[PDB]
Amino acid sequence: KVFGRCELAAAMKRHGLDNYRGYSLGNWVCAAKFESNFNTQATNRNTDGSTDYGILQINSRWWCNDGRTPGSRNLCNIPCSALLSSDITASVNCAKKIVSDGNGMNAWVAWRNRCKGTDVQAWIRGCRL
Ligand SMILES: [Br-]
Ligand SMILES: [Br-]
Ligand SMILES: [Br-]
Ligand SMILES: [Br-]
Repeated sequence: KVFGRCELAAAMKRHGLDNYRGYSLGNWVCAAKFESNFNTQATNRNTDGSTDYGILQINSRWWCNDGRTPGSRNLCNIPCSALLSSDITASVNCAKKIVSDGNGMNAWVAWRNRCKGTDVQAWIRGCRL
């Protein structure tokens, strides 16, 4: 499913992400826009053989099991296919784990390079939250 901006904002807010670990909703929506373009089914393979999955592009090396990334941990105890779902619950639950891991949202390359230090409020502008 390809979410609308405001639609994803509301689903994320409903899932407890607004100000989670201090990150405003604007950050989460900006991250998703640049990681998957709001597409739950996005997947991208990395040079190390790991694959990123879903709306927030969660990596198979540490967070989920895809049956093909040797030596991987499944810190979120979930198959990576669960992350491609129209219901964002699994992606949100795993993300909360990632962001509490130490580096915060710098764990997402697109966030660091394209969202960090920008007016993220613009991402939630005009939405009925
Ligand atoms: Br947009
Ligand atoms: Br915001
Ligand atoms: Br949802
Ligand atoms: Br932090």
